[PDB]
Amino acid sequence: SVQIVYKPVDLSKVTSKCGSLGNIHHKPGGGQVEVKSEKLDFKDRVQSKIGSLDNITHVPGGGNKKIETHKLTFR
Amino acid sequence: SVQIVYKPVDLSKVTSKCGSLGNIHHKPGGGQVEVKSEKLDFKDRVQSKIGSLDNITHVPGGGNKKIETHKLTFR
Amino acid sequence: SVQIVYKPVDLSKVTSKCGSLGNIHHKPGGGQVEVKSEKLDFKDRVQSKIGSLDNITHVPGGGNKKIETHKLTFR
Amino acid sequence: SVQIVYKPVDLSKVTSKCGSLGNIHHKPGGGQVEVKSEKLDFKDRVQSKIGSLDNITHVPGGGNKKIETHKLTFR
Amino acid sequence: SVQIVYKPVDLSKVTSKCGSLGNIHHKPGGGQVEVKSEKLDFKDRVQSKIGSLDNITHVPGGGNKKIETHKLTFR
Amino acid sequence: SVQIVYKPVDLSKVTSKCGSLGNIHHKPGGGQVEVKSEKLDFKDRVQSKIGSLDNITHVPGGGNKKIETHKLTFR
Repeated sequence: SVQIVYKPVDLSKVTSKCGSLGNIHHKPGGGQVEVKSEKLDFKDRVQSKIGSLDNITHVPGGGNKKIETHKLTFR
Repeated sequence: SVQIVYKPVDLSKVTSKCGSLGNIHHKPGGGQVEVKSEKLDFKDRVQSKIGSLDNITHVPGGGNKKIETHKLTFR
Repeated sequence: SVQIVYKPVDLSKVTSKCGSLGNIHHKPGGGQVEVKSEKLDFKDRVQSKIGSLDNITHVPGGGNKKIETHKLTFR
Repeated sequence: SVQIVYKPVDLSKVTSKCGSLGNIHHKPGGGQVEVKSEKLDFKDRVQSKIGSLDNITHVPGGGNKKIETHKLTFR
Repeated sequence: SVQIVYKPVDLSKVTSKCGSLGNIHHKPGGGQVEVKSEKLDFKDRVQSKIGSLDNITHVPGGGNKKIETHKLTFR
Repeated sequence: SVQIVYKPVDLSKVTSKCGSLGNIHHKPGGGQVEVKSEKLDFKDRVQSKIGSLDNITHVPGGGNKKIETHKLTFR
């Protein structure tokens, strides 16, 4: 005479809040930007960004991972 | 006479909130941007961005992954 | 005469709050920016950023991971 | 052999006479008002009132509150 | 053999007379008001009131509160 | 053999007279008011009031509070 009852329960929340969240930027103001260049020389890849006000968010991460396993065996 | 009951339960939430969320940009203002260039020389790939106000979000990540396994065996 | 009852329960919160969260940037102001360049020379990759006010967030991390295992055995 | 008699009595006035009451503004006079404006400039919310005579009442308060409880309990 | 008689009595008046009461403003007079403005500049919320005679009452308070409790208990 | 008689009595007045009461402003007179402004500059919240005669009352307080409790107990 044998009886087995297996009833594991899971409610575990897995959460990631990555980047810029809930922030308040009330009335920000970028000032005047002047850029001047003369007779410059470049012999490889040039990368440039110019701007009075910039707001950047970048998230290569934040990815959640969950692994689980339920096993039972008899004789 | 043998009895087995297997009834695992799962309600586990997996959540990712990646990037820019719930932010408030109340009345932001970009200032004047002036760019001037004369007699420049470039001998490879040029990449350029110019703008009074910029807002950028980039999320290569944030991807959730879940693995699960339910196994039973008898004799 | 044998009876087994297996009923583990889980409500565990796993949480990451990575980056900029809940901040208040009330009326910030970037000053005037003037950049001048003459007769410069470059022989490798040039990278440049210019701006009166910048706000950057970058999150390669913050990714949660959960591993779990439930095992039972009889004879 | 037990007797209880329970007969609390209440006549308590709870009263508020808030704001402006019983006042006598006998023959008041507002004088001449002149407002002159030239070349003004406004860049967020403007609120304005102009008048020779103003007579104002404002009552966020005055709110009466009562809580009471009669209880009895036996064995 | 027990007898109990419970007959508390209350006539307590709770009264608030908050603000302007019974005042007599016999023949008051506001004089001439002249306002002049030239080339003014405003960059945030502006609030303005102008007037020869003002009579203002404001009552956020005065709210009465009463809590009471009658209890009896036996064995 | 036991007898109890409970008969507390209350006639307590709780009174607040907050603000301006019974005043007589017999024939008051505001003088001439001249306001002049030129080339002013504002970068913050501006609040302004101008007037020949002002009569102001403000009452955040004056709120009465009463707590009472009648309790009896046996064995």
